[PDB]
Amino acid sequence: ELTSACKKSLVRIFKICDIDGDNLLNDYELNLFQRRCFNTPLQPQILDEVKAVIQKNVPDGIYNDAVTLKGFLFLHCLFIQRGRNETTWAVLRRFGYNDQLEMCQEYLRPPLKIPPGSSTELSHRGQQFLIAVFERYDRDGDGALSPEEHKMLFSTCPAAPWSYSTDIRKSCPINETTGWVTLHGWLCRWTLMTLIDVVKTMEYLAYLGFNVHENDSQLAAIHVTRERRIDLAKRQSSRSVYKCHVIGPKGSGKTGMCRGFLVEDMHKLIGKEFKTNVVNCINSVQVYGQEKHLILRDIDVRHALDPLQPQEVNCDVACLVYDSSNPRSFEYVARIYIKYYAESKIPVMIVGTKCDMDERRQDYLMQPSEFCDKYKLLPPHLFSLKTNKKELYTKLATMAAFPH
Ligand SMILES: Nc1nc2c(ncn2[C@@H]2O[C@H](COP(=O)(O)OP(=O)(O)O)[C@@H](O)[C@H]2O)c(=O)[nH]1
Ligand SMILES: N[C@@H](CCO)C(=O)O
Ligand SMILES: [Mg+2]
Ligand SMILES: [Mg+2]
Ligand code: NA
Repeated sequence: ELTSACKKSLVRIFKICDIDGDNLLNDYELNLFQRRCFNTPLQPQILDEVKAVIQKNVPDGIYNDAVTLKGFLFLHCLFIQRGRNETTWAVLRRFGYNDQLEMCQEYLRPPLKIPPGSSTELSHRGQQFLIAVFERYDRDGDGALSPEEHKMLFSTCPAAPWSYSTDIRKSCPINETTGWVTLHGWLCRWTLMTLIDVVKTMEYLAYLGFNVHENDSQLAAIHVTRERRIDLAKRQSSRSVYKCHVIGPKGSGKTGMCRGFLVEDMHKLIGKEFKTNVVNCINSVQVYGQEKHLILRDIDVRHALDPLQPQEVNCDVACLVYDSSNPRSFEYVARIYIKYYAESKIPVMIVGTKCDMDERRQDYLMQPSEFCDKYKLLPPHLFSLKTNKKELYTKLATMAAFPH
């Protein structure tokens, strides 16, 4: 008595409207999403009639003066078999369904003219939404999303935007004990996606129901930033998300360097092997007060003469890495710099890893010390995972946020 494709569309709407995450449609949200769908307040008497019909026709359809899912599914079923499908359709089309009961294309991905070089970030409304969503599906209240709670959150989506086991836990700040995604790591992962894939982050906000909750296009969730000259506008379009590429020889200890951004104690990453290749790592640092998100993409270099794609070169700040305890290491950094970054406008910081080990001579012509002196570069930064200091990451973010 109710089509299967309609049940799937009604089971999503219920979850989106379940703002308390108690599997019930309480009095408040029902009246709220009545204005969202019909731009009129829900009359107090009609709600009683609804809750009277549901309770008498459906077993446990009304729980604690609130509508359950089976009560919600029955009501719209009752609407259709009484010649009132336009009431259900108004709800269905508000949550972005067409006549084929599938998500509308213009509803999922609205047109966004994004200038070349301009970055895309989460607006305040976008962050406020994603925080609210995090709270709803964090049932245990540990301030983290378990793999169970994560799947339940993206049960209203055709699929998760990322894996849980091989992505969000291995690329974002997680809880040390439970090993689960905290609110911070949750916001970090969305920040990453928003920057590198806008049409995807908006697509998923629609499934989650940002367009219904915020009562606006998901364009209101997206903030387009751009580094400009001195402007006297009222809207501060200052960036807050910077992408940092980490280049250098293989085994120079930069893969573990990126992963150390996420953990408090980086010392455990020494003997640990990385059985899952992660492209980008993201975390938040403080740069002169303002919160700043930095992305660390590690790019290994096999052969010295092997070319680098412009997608690998172009970034906000290049972190050239050499193994300080290796004589044959620095040679790669020299080549990469002179070829791609010497005549560039991208800030670049040379980092010598494994400074806990004995700093050796370099079999190159120039040593890292005077190599920077020749090209007016800041002196090489000695990095170690045993030191456990986040000073390097904050400088990387600082170099991206400021000249030169
Ligand atoms: N002593 C020391 N060894 C390190 C450090 N970082 C990485 N390593 C070593 O580097 C090896 C892993 O290399 P990896 O980071 O995967 O190479 P990469 O992907 O080119 O950066 C491990 O066996 C560690 O012993 C460090 O800060 N200190
Ligand atoms: N569809 C609900 C309101 C929105 O959840 C009703 O009319 O009962
Ligand atoms: Mg939890
Ligand atoms: Mg590597
Ligand atoms: Na609710």
